[PDB]
Amino acid sequence: ATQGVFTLPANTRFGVTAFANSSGTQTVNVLVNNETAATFSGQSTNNAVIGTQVLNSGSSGKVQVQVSVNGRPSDLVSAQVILTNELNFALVGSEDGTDNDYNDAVVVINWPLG
Ligand SMILES: *C(=O)C[C@@H]1O[C@@H](C)[C@@H](O)[C@@H](O)[C@@H]1O
Ligand SMILES: [Ca+2]
Ligand SMILES: [Ca+2]
Repeated sequence: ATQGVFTLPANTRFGVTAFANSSGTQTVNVLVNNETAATFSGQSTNNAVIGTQVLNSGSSGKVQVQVSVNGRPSDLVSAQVILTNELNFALVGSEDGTDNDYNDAVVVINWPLG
């Protein structure tokens, strides 16, 4: 199944934040309505924040997260969780190698803001 794709309510601000846990340099792209809206790159084996950004979900609300390492697309896992019928997390893990810890780049999307 498709992973890393989330339908947010339209014209809603959301945060996106990436963490790195790999020897490979992680590149994270965030697409709103299939248009690159933010990109983060960095390397860490200690969960360093490699980027954080506030975005608007636009007319569509379609947000997609992509992860690659030196150009090679990582395998993604994702899900959305809603707490007390209000607070939204869209979560992404990624695997760039063979050990399958799926933390090589970790991306957290959250809304509402403000
Ligand atoms: C490359 O060595 C693989 C890679 O980096 C490791 C340090 C570890 O984070 C592993 O999960 C990652 O796939
Ligand atoms: Ca890994
Ligand atoms: Ca890792």
